[PDB]
Amino acid sequence: KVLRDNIQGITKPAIRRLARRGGVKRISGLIYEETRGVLKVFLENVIRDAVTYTEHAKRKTVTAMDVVYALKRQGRTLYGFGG
Amino acid sequence: NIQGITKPAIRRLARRGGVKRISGLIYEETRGVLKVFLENVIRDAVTYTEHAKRKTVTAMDVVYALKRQGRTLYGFGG
Amino acid sequence: SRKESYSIYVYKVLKQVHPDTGISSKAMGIMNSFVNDIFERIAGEASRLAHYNKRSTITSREIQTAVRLLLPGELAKHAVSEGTKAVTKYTSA
Amino acid sequence: RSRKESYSIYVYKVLKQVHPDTGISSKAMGIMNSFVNDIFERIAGEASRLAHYNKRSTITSREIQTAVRLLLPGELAKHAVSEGTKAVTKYTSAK
Amino acid sequence: PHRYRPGTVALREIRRYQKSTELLIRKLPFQRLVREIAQDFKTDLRFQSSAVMALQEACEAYLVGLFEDTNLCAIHAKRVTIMPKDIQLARRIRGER
Amino acid sequence: HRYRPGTVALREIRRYQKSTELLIRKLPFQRLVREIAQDFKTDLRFQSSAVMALQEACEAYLVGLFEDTNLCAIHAKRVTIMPKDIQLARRIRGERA
Amino acid sequence: TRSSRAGLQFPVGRVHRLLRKGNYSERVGAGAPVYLAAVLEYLTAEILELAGNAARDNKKTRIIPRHLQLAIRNDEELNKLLGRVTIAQGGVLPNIQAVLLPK
DNA sequence: CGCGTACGTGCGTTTAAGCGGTGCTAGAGCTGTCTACGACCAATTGAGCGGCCTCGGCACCGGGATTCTGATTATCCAGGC
DNA sequence: CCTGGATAATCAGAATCCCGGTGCCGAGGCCGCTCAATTGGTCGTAGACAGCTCTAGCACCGCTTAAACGCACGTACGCGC
Repeated sequence: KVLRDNIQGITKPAIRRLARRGGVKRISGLIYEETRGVLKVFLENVIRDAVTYTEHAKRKTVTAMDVVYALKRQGRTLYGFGG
Repeated sequence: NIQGITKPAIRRLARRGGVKRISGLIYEETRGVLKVFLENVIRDAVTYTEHAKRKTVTAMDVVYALKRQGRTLYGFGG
Repeated sequence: SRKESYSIYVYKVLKQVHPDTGISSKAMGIMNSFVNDIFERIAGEASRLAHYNKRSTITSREIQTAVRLLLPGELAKHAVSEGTKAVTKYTSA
Repeated sequence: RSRKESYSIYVYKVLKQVHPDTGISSKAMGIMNSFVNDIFERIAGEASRLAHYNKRSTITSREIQTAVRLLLPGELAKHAVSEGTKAVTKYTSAK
Repeated sequence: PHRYRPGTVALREIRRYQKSTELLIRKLPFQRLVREIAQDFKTDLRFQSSAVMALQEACEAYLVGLFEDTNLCAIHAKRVTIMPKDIQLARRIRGER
Repeated sequence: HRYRPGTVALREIRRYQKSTELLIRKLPFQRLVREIAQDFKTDLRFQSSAVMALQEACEAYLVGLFEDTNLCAIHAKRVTIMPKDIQLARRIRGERA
Repeated sequence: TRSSRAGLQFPVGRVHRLLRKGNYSERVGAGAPVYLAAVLEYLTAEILELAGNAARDNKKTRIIPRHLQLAIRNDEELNKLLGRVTIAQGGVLPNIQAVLLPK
């Protein structure tokens, strides 16, 4: 199955909840698009590293360890998924 | 000493950074920030020198201290 | 397949500091990742200074100055005291 | 007198290959040597991380290749991949 | 009837989502987004569910910290409503491109 | 005659942005470096190129901080930089907690 | 040597020695120093290329650190690579914000 | 201080998030055997860096001479009363 | 005829271009030693790769209802002055 427009699967109340957790009281209407793009700027910076790990391990399945090492490279290390 | 970083020196540092208008407390805040940054880098370099068993702080310890702090400097034996 | 971890050691330390307190699996994974991250950071710092001082070994002094460089002041000082007392009572015994 | 090694004549030769009527100062030469050493340390440490992650004790051309593909930006990494693979094949052909 | 003033429900949601730790983005749309993005880099790739969970945790933490810096910049801009220029200035100070 | 307040500042910006010379004098900064270094270890000597490296790194760091400070001041509807801009820049940068 | 055998100018010997002595792995392959020297050679070629271009733009026959700073910060990918890198005697790019300009 | 309105709020509607019962197989993982490429050691050799010498940029000082706005006073012209 | 703004000059300094010296240099190329790279040869084991097995990722299918969209209303917030 083809995958298209899944960036709009990140709904406006999800970005609202992420803003409420971040302490934002009032959110503009132009936020919910742009932050989504920043999420792409996050995700294309992360998985492109992890696939580069998965291409080196000669694997077709992206594991949790490749995501952990991709977060290790980006200076955004994560506890709870190995490493 | 800390006032040895003069107001025209911080003025020139702001002119290089593109600052048009400078407040009066900017010089003192820049002196404090420079003191904190110099304290961190010189502390790391002193740790390097006291592990190297030397009484002369070299430029290599300064380069390694800047490489530690994520502010890696090119041009002094990197 | 044996998967090595720091589970029983963190369990021993936790029962030493809090006897009526258990840990969850996610928090255990976080603690085990923290131990490996701190181990890798201190070992990489000691390897860096060993490469700097033209020396092919890593002794207690390199780990000591790596702890003094990485950890903040009170934490580094207490870890320095703990490391030195452990090295001395390993040397005597 | 200690015999300190550097990349002076090598970067000088690469400069003469890319710009015959251009020189370089020693203040720029120290920056170029520190740049070569920093890129060397970064790519070698990235190969070390990949070899440690993939439970392999051998750093081959593939480890340096994925280190370059991780560290360098896309067009720069692609051109460095082509240059590296070209030189590896030219080293493999000769003996 | 009853209708709360604007500004109370947002503060209550701030307190609620700062008290809790569960993921605010749903699992399946984010998983579809991750599969779409990774499909644009390499075709025929499988994903562990804990890998997508780690991606969700890291993305949610990064967006919460970005919203924190955005709210701080919007406060420094003499406002209470965040703007995309606040996001842009926070990413410029952070060094993100 | 008389110039407007702010034109000589722009001329100084255009002058110092094209130059590479260090804007802090060597002897007071060297005395400050030595005074800070005596607080960590007594009986220390300093190579001149070490002080030059410290001066170059500190001046570049202060120039980048003044860049982010001017960005914060422009975002705060001002043209004059302020210690609140420095505080917000060091807060988003992660230096100031 | 091995630099002439590979069509490169950078030494395979020095890179292969520093890969072994640098405590990087137990065994170090033979295709790795050729690849690393080629990547270093392309990177210094691009940097020296843009530095020579900046030196010709500044009407100078010798590359100064100002030309190296122009070559690094003017290119997007070279600035992205050397983002946390301070160049001594390099300075900054001439950049004045729009509100700073007079009316 | 005031103006205009954007985004806060609630409810009806609609959409698809989640559940947890089921089949499949593809690829991760364990294993087993052979080998070539990589370390190690020894003699050889030549590219590399110390020394030093010549030259090409090198420099911010200084007081005439060019030039580029800026405050400056004024002046003209078209529109409204 | 009065009056507000646009422009079209106006000289006037502040800054800028240009030439001359005392000044100390520092690039860059040759002489030459020398120790690390080269090369030949031997030991060995990490790993390549074809086998096996086996968890686990993917797809479907459908019960349930929490979650999201959008519309309507409006007040308090962004920004203009």
